[PDB]
Amino acid sequence: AKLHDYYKDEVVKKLMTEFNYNSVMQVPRVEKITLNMGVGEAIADKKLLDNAAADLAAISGQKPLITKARKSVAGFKIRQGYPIGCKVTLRGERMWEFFERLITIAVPRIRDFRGLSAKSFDGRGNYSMGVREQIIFPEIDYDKVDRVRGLDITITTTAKSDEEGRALLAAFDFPFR
Amino acid sequence: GIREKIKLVSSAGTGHFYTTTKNKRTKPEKLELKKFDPVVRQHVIYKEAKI
Amino acid sequence: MDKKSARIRRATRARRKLQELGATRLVVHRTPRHIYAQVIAPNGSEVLVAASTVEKAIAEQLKYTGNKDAAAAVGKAVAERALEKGIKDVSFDRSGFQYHGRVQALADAAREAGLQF
Amino acid sequence: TRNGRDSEAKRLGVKRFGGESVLAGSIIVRQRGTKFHAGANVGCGRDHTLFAKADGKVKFEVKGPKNRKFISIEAE
Amino acid sequence: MLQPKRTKFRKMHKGRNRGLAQGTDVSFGSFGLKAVGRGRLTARQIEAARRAMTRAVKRQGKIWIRVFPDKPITEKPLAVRMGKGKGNVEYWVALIQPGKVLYEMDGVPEELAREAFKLAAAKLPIKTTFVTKTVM
RNA sequence: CGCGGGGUGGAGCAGCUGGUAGCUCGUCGGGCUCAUAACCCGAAGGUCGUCGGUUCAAAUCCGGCCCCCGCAACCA
RNA sequence: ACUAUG
RNA sequence: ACUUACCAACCCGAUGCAAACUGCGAAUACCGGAGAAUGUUAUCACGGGAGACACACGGCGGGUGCUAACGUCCGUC
RNA sequence: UCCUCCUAAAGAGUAACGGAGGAGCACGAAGGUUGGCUAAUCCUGGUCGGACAUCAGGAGGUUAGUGCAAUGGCAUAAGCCAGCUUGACUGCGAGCGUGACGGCGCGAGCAGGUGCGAAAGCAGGUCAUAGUGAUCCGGUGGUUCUGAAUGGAAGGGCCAUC
RNA sequence: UGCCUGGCGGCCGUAGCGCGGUGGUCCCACCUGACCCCAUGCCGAACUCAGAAGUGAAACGCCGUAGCGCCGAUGGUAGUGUGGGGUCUCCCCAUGCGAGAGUAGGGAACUGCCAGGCAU
RNA sequence: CGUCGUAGUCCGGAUUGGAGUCUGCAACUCGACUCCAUGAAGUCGGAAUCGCUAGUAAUCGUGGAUCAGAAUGCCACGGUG
Repeated sequence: AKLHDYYKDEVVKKLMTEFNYNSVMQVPRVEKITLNMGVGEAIADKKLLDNAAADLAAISGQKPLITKARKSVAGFKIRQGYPIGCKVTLRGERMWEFFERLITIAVPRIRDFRGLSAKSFDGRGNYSMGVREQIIFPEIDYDKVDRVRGLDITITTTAKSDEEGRALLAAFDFPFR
Repeated sequence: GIREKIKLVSSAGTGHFYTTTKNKRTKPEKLELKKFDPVVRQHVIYKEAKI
Repeated sequence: MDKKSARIRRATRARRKLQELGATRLVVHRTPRHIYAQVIAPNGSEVLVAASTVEKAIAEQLKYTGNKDAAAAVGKAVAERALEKGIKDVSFDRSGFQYHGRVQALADAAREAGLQF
Repeated sequence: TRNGRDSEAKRLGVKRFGGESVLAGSIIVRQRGTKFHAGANVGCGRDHTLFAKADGKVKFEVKGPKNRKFISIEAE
Repeated sequence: MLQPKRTKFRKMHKGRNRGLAQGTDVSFGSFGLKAVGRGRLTARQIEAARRAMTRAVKRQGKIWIRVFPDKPITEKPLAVRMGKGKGNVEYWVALIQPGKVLYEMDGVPEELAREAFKLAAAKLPIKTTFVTKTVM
């Protein structure tokens, strides 16, 4: 709702004048926001992966696809097709209502926060960040964590370079260094 | 190998059987299939038994 | 892989089958704005009848060109032209489009008008 | 282990050549894979043996994107 | 002593040795030792001949060896009532056809190089000539 | 060469049925004794001959190379 | 249950 | 953080080798059809009677052996 | 004994105590069908996370996969994932291939009755080629056959199977 | 009759890959939205339905370019059927067939049926 | 009299950072003491082994010599017992 109506009005017009695109379509759009929890010790017990899932269920607000092992590999001790993580993919409405509650509340609430590192783009225009704990988000009722457990974000974007990525996220008021 | 023989027997009480194999260790639970009984001339349930 | 090539890949097995059978085939081609339909000979080049939501006899009647109630009008139209020219037996080539909704509704309107598949 | 061993020869290959007239059922080529594919009036068996489904003269040709050898038939 | 690092197969058929050579032109250097007859250089021969021409230039120059011994060759040991399988691989050979260039030199003059390839020629079992490079 | 067996802490041995290295002695540190030995307590240490394969994974299955044993190498 | 040596 | 006269994967250019390599590819042979001439029906099927199943050398294509053997094992005359 | 490659001379076949490797099984899904999907590997970014694990994107184009040797196949995939199921049916079979024979293999199509699919259709096991054992004797089930004076029965036959 | 687009083909790299330029009235693509048909082992990404505010950026199509692919003679060489000869592990003569590589060179495909749109 | 509730804690104080004070020509090597912050090991110690028979052992403080400054040592003093 809020950030998406903000995109259509303020950001489209502002990134036209900065780069000089000719058609309005060439402006970078935010495609999706992928979460992750690379558990690794559900080989220990699958109730870790249920607590991992139900965290991501709270944080995002939709049910997570638990991921299987692509290969077998020995250093982890894993069979192929062991549940070794979960994810969510967020688009459309549920993207923007998450992408608000990242910038608004749960980026401030990180401990020892000196911005976010602006060289964490991958080379054609998508951002990726760790968070060390889930308690930064509201719905993760602290007093009910069995265990503090980190998490990756990955904002995917229709952008050519990291320059136009750092345009687009800075033009949402995304806190960099 | 460890891959024993079995009658499937018709549930129409002709004693017509098919015979087939089964791994007993990996699948214990009894094999139940629809197959053509040629005496009554219908498809019918066939259950496991001893060869 | 863009969507057009992936859809052809889906379609190809149906069609190679329908060559060796030697069958007359009712090809359909859905688009977001329109829907088309041809009946194509056993040899696979020459077309016998066509209908679509561009050709103006059918476009005049309709509210909007690309929905279920359009497709029911086009599936009606191909049968009524094919039955004039002595073509009852065809085989419905869905051309890589799920049998469902708009393409379904074309075919079921061709069965109404008595084109046999 | 040393050597000493080979299998029995499986007498594969083309049996009827192009021109040759056949009766429906006749095998035309035994083969392990599909070196040849089936065209008009020809069955792939389950071991990819290719056989006439109609009486007529055998025709070989090449076709399609990948340049595959099809056996087909001209029913007389 | 030249010898491939690994192969597919330990042992090889005998084959024949008919026809003329590919590798006839002096590409890499100025001069070269072309074969005129037809046989096998062993690997010990190829080495003995490199050590002649290397000694003889006093290490000026550069030398290329154009042939490689990649056919293996078996012998049965002494007393072996025939049969009982193919023998062990004793040694390696290149096959040589009339016209193969074997060695190439540059970075010396045609005075010295004639004498180097004369001293090699005495170690090889096949009849040889000296060749200079042709421009086309 | 033909056949078969064996290379594991410093020593002698077990583990070889693929996912986990033990036993007795020795070494090291502490005690007891005037001191040493015995005795009591505590701690470490093994590229599993070597190279290469197979497997997600090799002390273990498979091949080559090296050393070490045993049996056979006969009828003229 | 103890034990040897200098 | 800096220098390197040391090995140097991949890519690039030039250069060879292969029974168990092939993005190429003959001659011959083999299968089928049509047409003369020729050949004492030389083809095929069915009955009666066998012998034979230790081959040799020569040429050509190969395996094995030392591109040894009046050696050995296939193919074809 | 069986399967694959070469030897084998561009149809088939072709020897040696010639050169290389495999099998003596597995699977009610790893079979059937409808619908959908497309690999290895390397690079960049990213909590714990390291050369190696789940996430994102790019290069790449089958260098992958195919239960197991090798070869030939395979994108219309024969590779991968889901739904529903038992055609891993019974009777047959024009006609071919391959064997000295015993035998072994391919098969459109007909009848009965199933499954999947809206339908055209597809399905008589598995991408193909190994995974096996004649007869005699005996065993277990079934049967419109037989039954030594007649009625039964014993035994014998025929079908299924060990 | 010309120009443009869509569908189904024939043909199978002289037809492809890259590089540069260009097209939106229709067509096509992205595109807007989703209670309902339907869908996601999470997600309207895909599939699907209800649409038509915006855009030709991507995609697709058309045009140009010999950068990479692709095709490719003539001659000679290799090989080889039959007959003959040698200094016979390999060659030569008569004769019939005659490559592969490479060279000149070619090349930015050609062609059919149906539908629609603009011009005349 | 209040408070903590069996927790590596309001137990424990090592270590390190910051800022001072004093003695001394001079506290870098190398003094003591203060303040703020930091908050290791340690949950009664294997084999073994020491001291003590009464104002003793145990525990609590006080003073002195040496000495500019530098006592958990040394020598002495009483409390409880």
